[PDB]
Amino acid sequence: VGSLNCIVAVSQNMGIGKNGDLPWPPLRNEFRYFQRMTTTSSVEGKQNLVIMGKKTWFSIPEKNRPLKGRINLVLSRELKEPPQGAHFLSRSLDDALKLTEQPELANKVDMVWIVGGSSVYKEAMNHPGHLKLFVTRIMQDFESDTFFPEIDLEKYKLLPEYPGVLSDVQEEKGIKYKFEVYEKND
Ligand SMILES: NC(=O)C1=CN([C@@H]2O[C@H](COP(=O)(O)OP(=O)(O)OC[C@H]3O[C@@H](n4cnc5c(N)ncnc54)[C@H](OP(=O)(O)O)[C@@H]3O)[C@@H](O)[C@H]2O)C=CC1
Ligand SMILES: CCc1nc(N)nc(N)c1OCCCOc1ccc(-c2c(N)nc(N)nc2CC)cc1
Repeated sequence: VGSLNCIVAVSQNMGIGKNGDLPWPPLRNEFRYFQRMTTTSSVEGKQNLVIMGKKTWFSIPEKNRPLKGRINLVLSRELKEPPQGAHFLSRSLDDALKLTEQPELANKVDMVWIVGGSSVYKEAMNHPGHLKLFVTRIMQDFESDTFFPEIDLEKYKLLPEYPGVLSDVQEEKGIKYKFEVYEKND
C-alpha cells in the first residue's frame, strides 16, 4: 500500500459544503482534476482506494458513483453493509486503513485518498505519519455549513511545485481558484 493523501476544494472562508452539495456552482475542470489525481496510480496492476464519509458518498451524483476506476470505501457506524454501488464499508478510519493491509486488498491498492468530509479530514490530518493534502483554493467566500479543518503550517509544508499540478490561477464561471499541495511527516 502506497501513500495516504487528503484531497479537498475549499473556499476562502474554509467552506467545503452546503445542504449536502458544494457551496459553489459546478466547476467542471476542478472535478476533472479531482478525478485525474485520485484515479491515477504510479504502479502497474494496482488501483487507488478512496475513503469517504457517508454524507459525502450520497452527495455524489448517482452517475458519478462509485467513483470509477477506484475502490470505493465508505465510513459509517449506522450502515450494516456498503451502500448500493460502493465496494467497502468500515466503522472507523483506523479500520479502513487496516483493511487495505489485509490479504484482500494488500497488493491491489496503491494510493489511499480521503475525499471528505470534515471529520475524516480532521482525524487524518492530526494523525502522526507521512501525509499530503491536495487543496484547491477557491478564491472567494461562499456561504457554507461544512468546513475544512485547520491546516497547521508548522507541520504542513506548502510545496513550491508538484508534477501534474498547475501553478497558475484557474477560472471557471467567473470563479478564480488555484491548486496547492501540502506535505507533513511526523
Ligand atoms: N469541497 C470538497 O472537496 C468536498 C465537499 N463535500 C461536501 O461536504 C459535505 C459532506 O461532508 P460532512 O458533512 O463532513 O459528512 P461526511 O461525508 O464526513 O459524512 C458524515 C457521516 O459519515 C460517517 N463518518 C464520518 N467519519 C467517520 C468515521 N471516522 N468513522 C465512521 N463513520 C464516519 C458518519 O456516519 P454514521 O452517522 O452513519 O456513522 C457521519 O455521520 C457535503 O455538503 C458535501 O457536498 C464533501 C467532500 C469534499
Ligand atoms: C469534485 C469536488 C472535489 N474537488 C476536490 N479537489 N476534492 C474533493 N474531495 C472533491 O470532492 C469530491 C467528492 C464530491 O464529488 C463530486 C462529484 C460531482 C459533483 C458534481 C455535481 N454534484 N453536480 C454537477 N453538475 N457536477 C459535478 C461535477 C463537478 C460534485 C462533487
